[PDB]
Amino acid sequence: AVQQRRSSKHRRDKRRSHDALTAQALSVCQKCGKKKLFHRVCSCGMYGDLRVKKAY
Amino acid sequence: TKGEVRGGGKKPYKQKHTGKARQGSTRNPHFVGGGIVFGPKPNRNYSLKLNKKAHTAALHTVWSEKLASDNTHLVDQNLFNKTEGKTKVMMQFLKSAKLLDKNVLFVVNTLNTNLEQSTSNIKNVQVKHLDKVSVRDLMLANALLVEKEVLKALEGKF
Amino acid sequence: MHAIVVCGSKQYLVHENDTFFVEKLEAPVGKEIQLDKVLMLDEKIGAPYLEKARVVCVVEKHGLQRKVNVIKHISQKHHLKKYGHRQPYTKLKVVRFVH
Amino acid sequence: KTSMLTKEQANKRRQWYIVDAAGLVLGKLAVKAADLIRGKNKVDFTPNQDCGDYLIIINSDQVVLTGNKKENEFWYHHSQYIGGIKKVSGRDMLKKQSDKLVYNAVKGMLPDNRLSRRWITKVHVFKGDKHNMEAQKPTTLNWS
Amino acid sequence: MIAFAKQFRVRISPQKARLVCQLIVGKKTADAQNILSNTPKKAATLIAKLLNSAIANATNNHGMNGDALYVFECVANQGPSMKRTIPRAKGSSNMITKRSSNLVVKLSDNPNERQELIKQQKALVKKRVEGQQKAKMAR
Amino acid sequence: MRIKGGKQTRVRRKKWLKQASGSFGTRHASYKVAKQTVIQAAKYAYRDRRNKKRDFRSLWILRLNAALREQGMTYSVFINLLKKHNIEINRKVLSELAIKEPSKFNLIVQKVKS
RNA sequence: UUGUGGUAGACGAGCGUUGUAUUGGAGUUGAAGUCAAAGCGUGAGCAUUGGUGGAUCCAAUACAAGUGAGAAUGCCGGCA
RNA sequence: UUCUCGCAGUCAGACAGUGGGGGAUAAGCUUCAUUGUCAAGAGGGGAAGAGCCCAGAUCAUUAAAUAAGGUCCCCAAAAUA
RNA sequence: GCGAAACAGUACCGUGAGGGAAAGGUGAAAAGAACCCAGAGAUGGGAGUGAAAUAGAUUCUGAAACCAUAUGCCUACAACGUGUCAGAGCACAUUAAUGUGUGAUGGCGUGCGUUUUGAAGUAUGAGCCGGCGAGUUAUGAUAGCAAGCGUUAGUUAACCA
Repeated sequence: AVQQRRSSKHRRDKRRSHDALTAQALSVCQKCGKKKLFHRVCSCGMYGDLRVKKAY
Repeated sequence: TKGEVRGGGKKPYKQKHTGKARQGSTRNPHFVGGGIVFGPKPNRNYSLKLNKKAHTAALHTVWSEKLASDNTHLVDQNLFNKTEGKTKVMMQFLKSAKLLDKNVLFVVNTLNTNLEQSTSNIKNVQVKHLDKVSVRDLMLANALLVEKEVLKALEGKF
Repeated sequence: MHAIVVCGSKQYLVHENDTFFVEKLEAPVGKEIQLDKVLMLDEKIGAPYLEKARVVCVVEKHGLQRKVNVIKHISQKHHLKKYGHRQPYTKLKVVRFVH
Repeated sequence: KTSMLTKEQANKRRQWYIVDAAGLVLGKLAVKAADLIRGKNKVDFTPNQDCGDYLIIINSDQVVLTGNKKENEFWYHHSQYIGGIKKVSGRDMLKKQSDKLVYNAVKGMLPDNRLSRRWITKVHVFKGDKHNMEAQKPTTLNWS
Repeated sequence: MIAFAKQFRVRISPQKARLVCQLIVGKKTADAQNILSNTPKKAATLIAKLLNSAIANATNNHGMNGDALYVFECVANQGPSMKRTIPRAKGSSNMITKRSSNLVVKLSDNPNERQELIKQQKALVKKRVEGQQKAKMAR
Repeated sequence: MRIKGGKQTRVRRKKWLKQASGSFGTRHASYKVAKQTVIQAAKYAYRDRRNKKRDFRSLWILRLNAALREQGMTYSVFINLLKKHNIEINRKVLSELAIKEPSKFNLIVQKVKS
């Protein structure tokens, strides 16, 4: 159904207290200076000392 | 007023089985655009009737009060021709009579053109006929210049 | 030493150079009032008072307490009233008392 | 106007006390324990701040009652699930949980305050005659 | 020494912008782009450009450092909202709200500016009390 | 001549709101609810203006009784021996405050006994 | 000296807004509205300085009112 | 509180004691008289209430003695036979 | 305020007779922003103009419900119409005021209107906020108060100046 008394700003704040997004982990590529994702390739391609994509 | 303005006389909603209120004509005072319940009408006399004897007594009292004060003087017909339509002579006379910060009101029984033409470009003073002066005008001046000839009609008027 | 004084409508405990507050007595600051109604000066018990026992006191200041807006509201009936009041008082200290 | 009545400023100096329950009746023992814990007879007691004492009680199972309450006075404890009514007699509590009996008895008379659950934790009982608060070096007194 | 940058009329919900701002607030600028442009959030991409512009303004238009600066405050304010309509069942009429937002960022050169604003507030109340004293001294 | 009330309405509403300070929730901002809140606050203040006079007398008697427990006699007989003989118009509040200086109230405890 | 709980409702004594009449005054050396203060009255209320802001406004006495907002499953507009 | 005159509002009462009617000496029932309360009136006792008991709250005070009730504690004060 | 201050009976709704809006104001003058930086761009920051750019085209004044950020204070064993009276602890210093902000803890407590024998209500009306949002006026009468005239008194109405 619907609410019978209005929800206060305190109620919504306590409800959204869990809204904070997590800090995603990063990693530094071994040949292209940049902060890429983790277990993931960067904009150059060398996921390791091994490539896969052409340029992007 | 409510019914004078143009507007739909239809019900905006069915009276029952609707969420909104019972409000009827859309030109009621609740809505905007007009529909004032109570407002002034162009037929109101605003007259304040007072008995004649009371008015005459008040006029006599104000004459007596302001006549016995050291700010009113006598003026005769002789200098109504020395003073011309030009206000330069009038300004010099006002400076001589130290009335530059006063509001003296004139009263005469001749109504000469020379006096009336002057003092019309100044708001401090004004000329009036005996038959038209009122109590408020008589007392707001705080000083009077009265014509000698007018005294006869003044005492006749009681 | 320890003293018990009576003034205005109440009693107070008095030490050396101590100050307290009482109701106004229509007395200006500067005159030394000799409080007469004192009870239980140390090591002396008098039944209604202590005879010919007075404490001298110089008035310090005149003061007014904070505003108090008392409102009596009758619930769900056509009634609503407001009232404010201030109670003047005098701050006064002690300088000397005699046994 | 006023003398600004003195009130305590959380001065909590609290002694340790031991009472010998050599056959005391439960009610008088409970009221005396409540009096000792609350500090009600303390010269400058203030009920606005915590000011009491620690009470150690010995021989919980030696506490005896008067009259026929041994088969008449019953204690009921409730659990939030329906049908959970634990019913116990005087002798059963005397033999099974006598520490609980005196603990609840002294807890009940405390005023229903936020400090009630903080004032109660200052009592301690033992079935036998051995205690663990010896490190506090407590002083004992009878009939308190 | 603040050198903040503003931005108006962004098509994004205020709540997500506040979320990402709170996620990014309180750090430096080098880690900012890495911790901001690597999150699946639409608002993050705009804030990336906003922070780049803020860094450029700080380094060029005011003569600040390039390493001591750090982000100080990221907020999200409800911008000019626009209202449209959307039909419902049985000819129902509802007013749908097309939300907008306002996004600004702030940079600092040193750990203070949490007290300098307090310093200015103290100066303001000092001015008020000094004016009160000066008015009282006219008896 | 139409007159609209903008100034005095705002002044009254702001004055009403200002008295609602230190409250909880939106009761410090919603004028329609703030006025009710402060009205109830005033009612409670009036009632407690006598509740405090009751409670302070209660506490004074409690502390006097507690102090008397160290001498052997009970509060009632102490009050009697104060009144029916050795008459003393002395404050119960100050008789309690006499404990701040030790052993001074003990002099009265001894002397009240004829 | 007595008396002062109190709805309907009779009755006295009052404050506030707008405008007119006047005598006095303020006004880019800063008025109004407006923001914040830890002041003054038995009252509806009223001072003060500080930022806002760029033209009207204030004291006192009378007169005359579209003149005092908490609802009307109220009305528009904005917002939870 | 009797008298001319200005202007009213009020026509749904309830409860407790007392005496009866209806009811079956049943109703937090109804219909009356009568004594009070609430109605339109605060606090204390009765645990919590509009009627029960004390009673008249003009405000402030951290001052005294009682009314109904109560005195191991909650929760104010006591013991003696 | 005429429904209509702006290209209002228009936009819009209805096949129809017809119903019927809403929003005005920069700046003395555009002098309405060369040029640089970031961004592809809008745009923003610098520069400059201008007395003022917190007057920047969102264009006089900019309160409230909205939500952000932060100094100072408090809370994660606690039964709460949330405030009052005491009361530390904490930090601060005011229209100098027996000062201010917060509230660990203790005493107490069931809103406001309306209609009601009777309201915390398990009757009712209200989401908040801002504004608008009803006892007047014309013509008569009675009565109180006050005034002129006074005991062959008093008074004008329409009307003319």
